[PDB]
Amino acid sequence: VLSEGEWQLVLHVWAKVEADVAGHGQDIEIRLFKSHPETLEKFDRFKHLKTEAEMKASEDLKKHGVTVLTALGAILKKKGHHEAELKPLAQSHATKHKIPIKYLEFISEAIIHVLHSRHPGDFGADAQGAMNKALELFRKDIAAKYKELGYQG
Ligand code: HEM
Ligand SMILES: [Mg+2]
Repeated sequence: VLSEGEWQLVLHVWAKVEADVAGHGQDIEIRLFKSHPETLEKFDRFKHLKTEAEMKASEDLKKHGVTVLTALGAILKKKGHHEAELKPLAQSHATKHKIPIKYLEFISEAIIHVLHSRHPGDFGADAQGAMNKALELFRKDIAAKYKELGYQG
C-alpha cells in the first residue's frame, strides 16, 4: 500500500507528464523497444519501424502511446482503487496481446527512465520510490488478474 504523500508525489509528476502526453509516450515506447527489443516483436503494426526517427515520425505509434499513458494515468489517479480500470487491461493483455509480467517490468523501467530524463527536479529519490511502488502495485494486481483469466505469464 502507498501513503497519501507517496500518491501525491506520483500524481504531482503525472501532472507534468500530462503537459505533453504524446512526447512522453513516444519516449517511453522507444525506450522500451531499444532496451528490450523482444518487446517490439509483440507489435505487428510497429515492428517494421527500424530507426529512432521512424518511430518518432509514426503518427500511429504516437497515438498509441497517448492511449497507453491515458489508461495508466487513470489507474494512478485511482490511488490503488483501480479494479474497474485494471480488469479490461488484464483481459486484453493476458488473452490477446499475451504480455508477460516481465514486459510490464520492462515498461515500468522505461517509464521511470523517461520521468527521470524529463523531470529530475520533480522526480528525486522519494518521488522515484513512490512511482516505483505505484507501478509495483499495478504489476502485482494485474498479475493476480492474469491468473484469474488462466494466463500464467
Ligand atoms: C503500463 C503498461 C501498459 C498500459 C497501461 C497499456 C495499455 C494499453 C491500452 C490502453 C491499449 C489499447 C487497448 C488494449 O488493447 O488493451 C494497449 C494495446 C496494446 N498493448 Fe499495452 N499497455 C502496457 C503494457 C504493454 C507491454 C509491456 C507491451 C509489449 C511488450 C504492450 C503491447 C500491447 C499490444 C501488443 C497492444 C495492441 C497494440 C495494437 O496493435 O493497437 N502493452 N495497451
Ligand atoms: Mg504499448
